[PDB]
Amino acid sequence: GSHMASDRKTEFILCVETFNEKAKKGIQMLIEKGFIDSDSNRDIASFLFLNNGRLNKKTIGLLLCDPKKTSLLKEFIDLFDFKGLRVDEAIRILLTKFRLPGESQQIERIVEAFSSKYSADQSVQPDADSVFVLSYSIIMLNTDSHNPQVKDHMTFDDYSNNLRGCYNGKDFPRWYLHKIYTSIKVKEIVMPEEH
Amino acid sequence: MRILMVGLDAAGKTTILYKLKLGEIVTTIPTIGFNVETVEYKNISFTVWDVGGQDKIRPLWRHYFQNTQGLIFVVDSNDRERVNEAREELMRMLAEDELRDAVLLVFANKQDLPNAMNAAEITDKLGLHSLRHRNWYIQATCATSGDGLYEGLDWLSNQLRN
Ligand SMILES: Nc1nc2c(ncn2[C@@H]2O[C@H](COP(=O)(O)OP(=O)(O)O)[C@@H](O)[C@H]2O)c(=O)[nH]1
Ligand SMILES: C[C@H]1CCC/C=C/[C@@H]2C[C@H](O)C[C@H]2[C@H](O)/C=C/C(=O)O1
Ligand SMILES: [Mg+2]
Repeated sequence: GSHMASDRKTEFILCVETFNEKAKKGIQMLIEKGFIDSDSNRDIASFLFLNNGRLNKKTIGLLLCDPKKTSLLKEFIDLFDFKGLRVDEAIRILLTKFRLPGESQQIERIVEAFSSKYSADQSVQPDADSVFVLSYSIIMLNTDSHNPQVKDHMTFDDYSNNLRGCYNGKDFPRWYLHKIYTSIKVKEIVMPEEH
Repeated sequence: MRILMVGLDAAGKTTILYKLKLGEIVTTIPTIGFNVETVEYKNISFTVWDVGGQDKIRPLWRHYFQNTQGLIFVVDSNDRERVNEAREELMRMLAEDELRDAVLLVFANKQDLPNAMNAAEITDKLGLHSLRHRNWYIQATCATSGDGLYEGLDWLSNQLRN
């Protein structure tokens, strides 16, 4: 009894290490050891959202962008509240809870789920599609701007021209796009714990 | 000078850039965002470009398609079931107004495999002979060993230079 607590924590830690290496196995272990009520998307999303700071963030991202994990991703992103935040501010919050994957297809799913959620959270007024393009363009800019492998960085005008016609058929106001651009340009999106 | 390298998934784009790399293995923290696979060879910059992805995002490709002198199309010579899919992707890339004068290099990759279609057959399956205004070359290769990679890049270089 005087060891129950300490033993319980160790049980938890071993589950996490198992999750970090193999998401599915770790989750099964966590549900079996009673750390997660069930295997529903809702219970798993809540666990990931709340214990984010104890799990391997890259593993979380690879779990969430798994094409068969559509609902888990939707449930997870539903735990955020983006009301009244601008697109780049909301994306930074989203990306503090997991490590964004690197393949375009994986990034697309994340941005898709994020966009529809961000849009619904608002009910410059971009429709669902415009928020998607804009958000996708932000991930692009972060890579273009800080990935050492990139040779020639977009200038604001490049970023701006590239988005022509993406605002409900027309253009986003220049001051708006400049704010977003400068935001990413001067403050790279990174995982704080990593530095 | 810029060159984009496209191809269906698993054609061997990553493998090819691995061999061409040789450079100091990434010992830095990965930048949040898209994977960037690029390399320099004879002052020419080659970059892998994923053509996958819903049409909604294509407008964001415009900036990167500007100033493109050449396209390298990588195709898995052993994947007979998806060869026609590959032809469609190539034809969609060549139709890009921004690549109208681009020089084309096709790497018929995975020639090391037993039942890999040869360069001649690939040339036929991809309809290369139907292209009425296009400078192109097809090179048999094996990305894992490096065979043909340089022979093809050297042909491409010589074509953009003069
Ligand atoms: N036999 C053989 N396998 C290859 C060759 N090039 C690539 N592969 C393999 O094909 C798979 C996909 O290659 P990859 O470069 O990742 O494809 P990408 O999706 O176009 O980046 C990997 O398992 C490679 O090792 C080749 O020339 N011969
Ligand atoms: C030059 C750098 C810029 C980074 C931003 C580009 C993102 C592209 C968007 C595309 O749909 C996937 C990417 C496409 O794969 C781009 C690869 C690449 O290395 O791009
Ligand atoms: Mg690859």
